[PDB]
Amino acid sequence: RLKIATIGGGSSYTPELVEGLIKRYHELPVGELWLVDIPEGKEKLEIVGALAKRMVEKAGVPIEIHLTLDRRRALDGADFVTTQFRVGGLEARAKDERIPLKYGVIGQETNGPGGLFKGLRTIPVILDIIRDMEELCPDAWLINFTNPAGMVTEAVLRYTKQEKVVGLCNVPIGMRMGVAKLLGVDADRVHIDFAGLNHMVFGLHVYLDGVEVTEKVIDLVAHPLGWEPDFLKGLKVLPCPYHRYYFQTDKMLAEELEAAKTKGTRAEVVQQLEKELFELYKDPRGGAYYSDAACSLISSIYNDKRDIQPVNTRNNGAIASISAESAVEVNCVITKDGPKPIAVGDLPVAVRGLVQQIKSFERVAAEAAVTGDYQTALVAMTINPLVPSDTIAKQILDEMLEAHKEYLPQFFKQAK
Repeated sequence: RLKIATIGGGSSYTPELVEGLIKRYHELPVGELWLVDIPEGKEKLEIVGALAKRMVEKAGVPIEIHLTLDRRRALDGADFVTTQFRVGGLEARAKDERIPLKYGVIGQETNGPGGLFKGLRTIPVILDIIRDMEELCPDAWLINFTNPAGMVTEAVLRYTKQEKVVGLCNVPIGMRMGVAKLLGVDADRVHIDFAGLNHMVFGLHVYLDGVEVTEKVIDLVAHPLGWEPDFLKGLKVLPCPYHRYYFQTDKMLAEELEAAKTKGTRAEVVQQLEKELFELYKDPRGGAYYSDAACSLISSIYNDKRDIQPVNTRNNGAIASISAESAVEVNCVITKDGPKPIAVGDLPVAVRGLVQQIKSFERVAAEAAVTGDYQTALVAMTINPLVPSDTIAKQILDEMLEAHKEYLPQFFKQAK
């Protein structure tokens, strides 16, 4: 029987996870689910932890929900470890989204400066969790939701001996559901060869009942978002929503500026929503299907299903332009020995440059996250496609370094 530790127990999406485990309990004999968090979020943990208890006993499914702020207890003998935490909270995210806007640069949680700083905040903690796992549970799988999930995965591959790693993304499922709605068909009739990186993923080929309908779908997509039809038809593959930061950069910067000055940035909007939702969890959607994909992956691993899922894993040559050591997001066969990537060959020339830039970014950013080397951080910032110059790169870097002092132990060793 299985013990599953979830770091970031105090999260809004926690019910989605337990719901997932409830759905799959016949397949997944989860004996105990340990929900762990830190002192500064134990109200959120006890609120969602309690709903989780109602849900499982109401559904008559015998997972023991354990709540703790001591993750060594949760990790002790775990079979799977999931990460769904936010370092610095939504207030740290708000700084990521606001600071770069001043400079006329994209401010977003996983793209641009803010994705750099999210990585810098997150991976030190992931490196810590791995230190604990290489002892309390050296056999366990690390299943990472926590963002920049591609950069996170990269660091674990390069700076760690944890070969049992997978990164989840929710974009591929959104795209499958999108193309299906467009085609006016149930999603189980749609398959997509996904390839690229996390939040940097293309639909190279779309199939309907196993027969290729890519061109057909591309005609639909531009004609019923907001792609130039001839660009999309010229491209011959399906971009994900995150490609708008790179191919529609002016549009995304305008949205951000607008949001910042009206509704609030995404983190400020997410904050309002999160507050009026813990209040819902007090006594007896859209946003993310993350834990759905996590549950599918865990179940497939545990059961050796060998069904196909898009996940983040070690390339091992599935994409020729990407190092064998690096993380890619591709369709994989999910075995009990882990995800087995399906050969892609390489990305089309058209998009191969963009993915190589992001990879370059991911690799230099992940290095800076582990070393805390300032010059290295400045290079990461400067080479990012969304940063105009070295001058601006330094300005943002120095302001954000200072803004996130408390959450940057590799850069600031200080006070607690």
